[PDB]
Amino acid sequence: AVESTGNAKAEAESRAEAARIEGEGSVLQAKLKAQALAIETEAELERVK
Amino acid sequence: TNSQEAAAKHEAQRLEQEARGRLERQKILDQSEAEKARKELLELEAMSM
Repeated sequence: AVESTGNAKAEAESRAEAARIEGEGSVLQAKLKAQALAIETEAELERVK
Repeated sequence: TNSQEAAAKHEAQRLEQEARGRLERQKILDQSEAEKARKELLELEAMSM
């Protein structure tokens, strides 16, 4: 019981432990993407204006 | 002579029976403590994995 449940628990815990990292990284990259779209559409806005 | 031989045969057979039963119970016991140490090894293996 302790071996099998411990194994599956460690495995799924590793899964979530990774997923939170790519999640937060997705957040920071979402922020950089937000700035990118921001300044890009802003500078482009002068052109279309 | 067949009678005394039958007596010694039944006796030695019963003794070997009781003996193998003892050694068998000792086997199950040793398997039990081996199961204990194996369980601890499963714990360390669980945390390590």
